[PDB]
Amino acid sequence: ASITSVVKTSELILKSPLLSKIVVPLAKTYVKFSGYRQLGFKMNDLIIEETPNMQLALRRLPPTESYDRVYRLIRATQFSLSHKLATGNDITKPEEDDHYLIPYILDVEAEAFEKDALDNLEVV
Amino acid sequence: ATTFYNVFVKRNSAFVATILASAFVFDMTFETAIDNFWDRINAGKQWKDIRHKY
Amino acid sequence: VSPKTRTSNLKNGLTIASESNPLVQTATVGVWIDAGSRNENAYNNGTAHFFEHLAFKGTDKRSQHQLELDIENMGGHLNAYTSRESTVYYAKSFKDDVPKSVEILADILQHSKLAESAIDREREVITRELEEVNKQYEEVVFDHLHATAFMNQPLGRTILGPRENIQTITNTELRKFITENYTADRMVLVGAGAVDHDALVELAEKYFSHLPSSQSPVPLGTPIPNFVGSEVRLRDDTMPVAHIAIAVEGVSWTSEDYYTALVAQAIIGNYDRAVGTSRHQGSRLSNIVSENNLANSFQSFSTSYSDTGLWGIYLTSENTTQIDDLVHFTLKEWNRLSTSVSNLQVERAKSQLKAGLLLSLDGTTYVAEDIGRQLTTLGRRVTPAEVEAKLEAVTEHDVRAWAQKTLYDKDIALVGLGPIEGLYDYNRIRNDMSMMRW
Amino acid sequence: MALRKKNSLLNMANSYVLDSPQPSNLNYFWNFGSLLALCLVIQLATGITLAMHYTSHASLAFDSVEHIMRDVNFGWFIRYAHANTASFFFICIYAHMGRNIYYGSYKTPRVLPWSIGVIIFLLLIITAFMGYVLVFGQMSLWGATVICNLVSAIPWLGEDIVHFLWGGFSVGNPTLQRFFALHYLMPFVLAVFALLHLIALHTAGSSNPLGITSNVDKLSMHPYYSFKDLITVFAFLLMFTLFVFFSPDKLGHPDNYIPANPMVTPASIVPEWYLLPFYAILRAIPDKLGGVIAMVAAILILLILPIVDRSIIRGNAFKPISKLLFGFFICNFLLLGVLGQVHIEPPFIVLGQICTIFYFSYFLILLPMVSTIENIFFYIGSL
Amino acid sequence: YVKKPSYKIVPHFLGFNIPTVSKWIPIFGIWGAAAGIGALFLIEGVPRTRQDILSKIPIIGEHWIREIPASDNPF
Amino acid sequence: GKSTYKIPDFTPYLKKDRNTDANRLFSYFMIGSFGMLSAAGAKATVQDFLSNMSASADVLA
Ligand code: HEM
Ligand code: HEM
Ligand SMILES: CCCCCCCCCCCCO[C@@H]1O[C@H](CO)[C@@H](O[C@H]2O[C@H](CO)[C@@H](O)[C@H](O)[C@H]2O)[C@H](O)[C@H]1O
Ligand SMILES: CCCCCCCCCCCCO[C@@H]1O[C@H](CO)[C@@H](O[C@H]2O[C@H](CO)[C@@H](O)[C@H](O)[C@H]2O)[C@H](O)[C@H]1O
Repeated sequence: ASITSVVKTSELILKSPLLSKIVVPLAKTYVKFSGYRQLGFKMNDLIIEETPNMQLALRRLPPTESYDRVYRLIRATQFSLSHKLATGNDITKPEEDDHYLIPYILDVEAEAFEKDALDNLEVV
Repeated sequence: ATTFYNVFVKRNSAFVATILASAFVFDMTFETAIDNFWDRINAGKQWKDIRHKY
Repeated sequence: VSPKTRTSNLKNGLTIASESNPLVQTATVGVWIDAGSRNENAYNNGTAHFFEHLAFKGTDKRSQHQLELDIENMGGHLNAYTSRESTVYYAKSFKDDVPKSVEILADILQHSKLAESAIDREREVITRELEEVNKQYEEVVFDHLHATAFMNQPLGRTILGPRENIQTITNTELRKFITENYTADRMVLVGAGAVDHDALVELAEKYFSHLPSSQSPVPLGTPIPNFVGSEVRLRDDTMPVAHIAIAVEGVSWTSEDYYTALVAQAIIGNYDRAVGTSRHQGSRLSNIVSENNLANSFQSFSTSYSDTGLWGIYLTSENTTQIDDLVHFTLKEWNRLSTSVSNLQVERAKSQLKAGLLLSLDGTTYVAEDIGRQLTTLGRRVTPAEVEAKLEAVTEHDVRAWAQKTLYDKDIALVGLGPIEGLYDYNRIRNDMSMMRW
Repeated sequence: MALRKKNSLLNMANSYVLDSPQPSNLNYFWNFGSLLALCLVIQLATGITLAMHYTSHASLAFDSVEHIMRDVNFGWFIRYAHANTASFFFICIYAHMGRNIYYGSYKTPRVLPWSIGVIIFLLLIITAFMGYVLVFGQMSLWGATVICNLVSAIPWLGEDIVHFLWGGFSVGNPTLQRFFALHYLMPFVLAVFALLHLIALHTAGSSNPLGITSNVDKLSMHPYYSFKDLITVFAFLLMFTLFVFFSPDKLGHPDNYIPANPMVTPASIVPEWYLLPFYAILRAIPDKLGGVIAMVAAILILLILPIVDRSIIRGNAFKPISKLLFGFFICNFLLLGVLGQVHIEPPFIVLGQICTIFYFSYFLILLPMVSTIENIFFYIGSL
Repeated sequence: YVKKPSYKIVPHFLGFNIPTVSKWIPIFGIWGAAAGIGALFLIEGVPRTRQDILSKIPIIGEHWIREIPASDNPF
Repeated sequence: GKSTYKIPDFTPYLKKDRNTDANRLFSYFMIGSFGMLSAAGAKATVQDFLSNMSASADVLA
């Protein structure tokens, strides 16, 4: 699935009052049980990157964001191999779990999908 | 020649279909031809030639 | 809606053709001739180009210096070019300097001295031109392309001619060439911009009335070329950019497939990494090439002559390890003109061409060049309404049928210059002219 | 330049076993690949040695196996090693495949090694099935008969194909001699495909338990994973020792110590344990052709995991619902195994059908739904 | 005066659209024939192929109706 | 010897009718015949060879 898809569906849910009332609390619990914050990751660090679109989005990260992501990946890898969890400031707090990558990938995919559409235009 | 090229040769799908169909024909006709020729050069020698006595 | 092209004749058979534009203040008048290098044989090859030099070297009245001064005093300039099938001599001036310019052109064409002293002087100038074209890579590639595609035929010869001929061209053979070829029934006097047609016809009656007519007047743009699939490799490892042309035999000016070949050419189109918009072009080949950095540029062409043409592409690339991919993807895009094109590509290319054929004519020199080219190749100026109708008549079936008989599984002429180690041998290139999956 | 890099032959070995850059955080489930290589080496060494003493003719086959047990020096060990390592091979391959499914090893960019892996698994099944026939005991013969008769379901030509496979009108000497020749060959084909899936993997490298790139933090294969592999090699050899020396027949069927008799039918004809889940799936469909298709589809459906997993994240480490679903899928696969060897009786007939539906609905319904919903929960939950 | 270019997006999937695929439909046809002829040719020797398919073809079909004389057949 | 625009002599090899459909069709007839005999030879080879796996004469007896 494309990030575009995921974001659009999420926005449909967040619009509907009923839907958001039942989905938002579930989603927050899911994230708590997922436990990626206990390895000091932000959610976007987990997105599959071995794709042309994602490699292009990662190249467009500002250098600071890019250097910080590299450190979180190395740090999480060291927790993984040691079978330890983050403690203290290494744990990602909910307020730090920012969608730093989502805007870049949405722009990459926007162009990719427009190109697909326009490759199939029919002069009327 | 243009017609023949355009129908049987231009598209590789058609070329391969023509080659395979020809191979099928060749195989059946060559079999029959060799069988007859073999029977003529070895006439009176084969079981089929003496079978009538028995 | 552009003003109507007026056309008149003289008694000798000289055509006068004009298109006025009351919004400009300059005018381009000149003489388009249906004659060029292709009219030479092997012995006098180079003559037409030699004459072009001598035309500006002095006449029976004005000397070389007087000629220079006369043009300087007019205010505008004179220009000339000789091609394989066409020669042009024109003068861009101010509105009211048109009678001067017609008079100077008439003089240099009819009454040129061709003095042995001047022949001998230019004989060195032209000899130096042989060693300096070497730098204009596009021209080197296209001249080798003609030489090989039309091997040992008149269209295959260069315009400059061999070194041997340059040393042996006499004033006699120069005079003979221009007497046989520069005849009134082969010539068109063209005016574009701030010109009055009736004024131009009067000037033609004054200056070009004593032009010889040919014995057997054929119509303008009257011509047998036997294309050779072949290759020239000019490998030069020290050059950073590879230049490659690939062509098949194309269409003449008066072919029934002339517009179909232009539409097919527009489906592949052009590309240049230096232009900002080129990464966003709709052409499939454009997308492949830009995404993979295969080339600095490519330019599709469909060159026409009276009785043949060349249709193909010219590529330039610094990516010397992926020349194979570049050639592979280009020829697989040509395959798709036979196997896959539909109304989607055809209607898009038609849209782009309907404008393109009009956009090209954006100044008086371009207009004059268009009137002159069309009059000397077709015998008439084709109105934009007729052109719009011929383009509209091109269907996807026409493009597919044309590509299947012109491109699909056909021989190519191929020229490579520069670091072309990665360009495979002829067979592997020519094998991409068809698709085994189809 | 070091010789191991400069020489092209040495450099190939170097690239796979020494300088190969690995993630620094592979867990012990990344050790099954080297265990499978070990099983393959043991099966080649024991199998070639058994071939030096075994006779493929139906009149002598069963007795040649008894001669191996009784007269050949260490023949009992070579025979038991070969028979038990066939079971260990399947334990390791199910573990390796389970690792791959849990950690998303089938996702881009590793679709090619996974797809070749599915063919490896099919070749292992064929190899093991033919090897089991070679004993020519009762289970050998009757297993060959019933499994080869599944081919009769192929429409129009099915019966003809069966007679062609058998080389006669029933399982007999021609079938045994051809199964010997093919059983000897198939492990070499299997080794080539194992090599192919590793060369395909080498373009992306190993995945890792977190599912993220390891391009940020690589370790050489040697010495780190060489020495970590030795631990599981010695653990495997301990398990091997307990079966081969102390309980050599625990994983087998006693009926295979009775010589093949085409007249007497054994009480229950079952495949070896590692084929049992596929046999339960076949029983679930009442139609003969239906059942064969379902059974083949149960393996080929692994090829669609790259498509039906719609997750934006690789692997299950951080996906609580996917982990629950995976747990149910694995336990269902074990229950199918158990149902493969029960009698065709109530209430196991219906249970086998429900488990079969669950097996397929994992791929077709549940994994696509769950992976879609988890995408939304990760996005909304972290806003 | 024209305010906007006139176009639609045709439905597409995996980079295929109906105009393009429709051009290749006949090619799939011929490849299908090629594969059919080839397959049938490969199993021409199988007795069932002869019995059920080849011997039923009009005129030509007698090529595949061949009986061994009972005197020449050990089986 | 010096000019690269003067193509070397290929007249000993050039066919006059090189652009015709007849000319191409002949070469594809040779390629096609070759492909045809290779197909018939492969079919014969495979059929005779694989028949070793069908019941042998002693089994049929
Ligand atoms: C992947 C590799 C292999 C697997 C999974 C495998 C599996 C098996 C199995 C299940 C049996 C039946 C064992 C029994 O119960 O007695 C067997 C028998 C046999 N295998 Fe293999 N085998 C493999 C490789 C080989 C190889 C390479 C040879 C080389 C010839 C071979 C030769 C034999 C022989 C001769 C027998 C019959 C004797 C016997 O039963 O022990 N095997 N194999
Ligand atoms: C003879 C059987 C096999 C052998 C010897 C073998 C060996 C290996 C080895 C050594 C690796 C790299 C180390 C590791 O991750 O464990 C590996 C990776 C892999 N194998 Fe296999 N394998 C075999 C069968 C299979 C099968 C049946 C599948 C799939 C159905 C498979 C799919 C893969 C995949 C996807 C990986 C990459 C996993 C990753 O690192 O993320 N293999 N295999
Ligand atoms: C695991 C069994 C052990 C035997 C190894 C398997 C034998 C067959 C492997 C050869 C197949 C070719 O495998 C290919 O080799 C080259 C060099 O060897 C590797 O190349 C890699 O290493 C070399 C240096 O070590 C670098 O130049 C290169 O940039 C890098 O990609 C490829 O990543 C690998 O895919
Ligand atoms: C993917 C490939 C498709 C499957 C391949 C098919 C495998 C087996 C098919 C037929 C094999 C036997 O098919 C049979 O073959 C032999 C030749 O081999 C033929 O036999 C014919 O020639 C042989 C010698 O060449 C003579 O002994 C015989 O008297 C004559 O009839 C039979 O006419 C045919 O019925």
